[PDB]
Amino acid sequence: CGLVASNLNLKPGECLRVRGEVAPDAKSFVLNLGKDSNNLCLHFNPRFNAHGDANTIVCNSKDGGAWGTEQREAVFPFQPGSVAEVCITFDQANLTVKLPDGYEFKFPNRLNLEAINYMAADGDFKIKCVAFD
Amino acid sequence: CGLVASNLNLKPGECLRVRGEVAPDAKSFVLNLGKDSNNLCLHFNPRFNAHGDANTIVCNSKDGGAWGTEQREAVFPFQPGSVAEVCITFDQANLTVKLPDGYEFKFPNRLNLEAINYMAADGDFKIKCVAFD
Ligand SMILES: CCCO[C@@H]1O[C@H](CO)[C@@H](O[C@@H]2O[C@H](CO)[C@H](O)[C@H](OCc3cn(Cc4ccccc4)nn3)[C@H]2O)[C@H](O)[C@H]1NC(C)=O
Ligand SMILES: CCCO[C@@H]1O[C@H](CO)[C@@H](O[C@@H]2O[C@H](CO)[C@H](O)[C@H](OCc3cn(Cc4ccccc4)nn3)[C@H]2O)[C@H](O)[C@H]1NC(C)=O
Repeated sequence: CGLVASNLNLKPGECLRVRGEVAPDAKSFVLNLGKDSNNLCLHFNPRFNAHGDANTIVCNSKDGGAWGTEQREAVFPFQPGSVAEVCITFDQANLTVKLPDGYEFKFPNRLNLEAINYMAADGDFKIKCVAFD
Repeated sequence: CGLVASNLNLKPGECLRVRGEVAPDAKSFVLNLGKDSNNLCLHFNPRFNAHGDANTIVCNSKDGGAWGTEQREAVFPFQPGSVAEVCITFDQANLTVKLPDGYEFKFPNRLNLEAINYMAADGDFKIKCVAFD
């Protein structure tokens, strides 16, 4: 279990940047953002080799303990054994996730949060820097 | 009120770097480090004007919920309404706190922590970046 941060008070339009090292033998990692562990406006889960999935980004939400409808993206800008940065913002409609190699996508904001107050990391990603703007 | 982080997994000799904004009207700010909120190897409290102190850094420990004996430092390289970086490392004997303008001091590792897993900020300091070397 990785870095957990609370009281982030990330407001709409503000950018959260996370840089970390993807393990050489990475199978998958997770960043979770929301209010708390039961209330996630974004579960961001790059799977290198996990749950039968290869090089696929899986996203979902969690509302009051309940997983939402999973979505998958079609580009995988991560390499095992490399440094990677992820930049996330939000407004009421969407979270915007910016990734390496120029890639960016939106994930619908399915929760009702005023601010993002909680982050949690897990899996094969060693966090080196977190910045809150 | 400020950022709280857990699972930091900071080990001896590793450097924790915290940058933030000292409020324009700053009276006092706090960085706490330790095992958890009740076991602090460092309560780092620069006081511009607070609790009977002017321009003084007060340091303490907290062991099983009980405050230790305060140590007052001899230097104060902080100003209201500025950016500041604090860098912290530790070993068996001491925490070393590096401050702006080349200042540093040591505070004894009273709890004999071999790992720092918790950090929390409070007061007139807005954390903008946290980095691990
Ligand atoms: C009959 C259809 C079954 O579909 C499958 O159902 C699985 C179980 O629900 C889906 O897997 C889950 O997808 C969720 C997002 O939709 C989460 O990713 C679930 O894992 C949550 C989790 C585990 N961990 C610990 C962890 C994570 C990464 C590395 C190391 C530890 N942290 N969060 C993950 O278990 C999996 O994505 C899903 N696959 C498909 C293609 O739909
Ligand atoms: C009138 C003289 C009595 O002596 C005073 O007794 C106080 C209470 O024990 C001493 O203050 C406490 O010292 C502790 C360390 O030894 C902690 O600094 C106590 O504050 C804990 C705290 C409050 N906060 C919230 C906060 C922090 C900064 C700004 C705004 C909110 N966070 N941590 C702080 O209230 C204060 O250090 C002490 N001063 C002197 C000069 O001896």
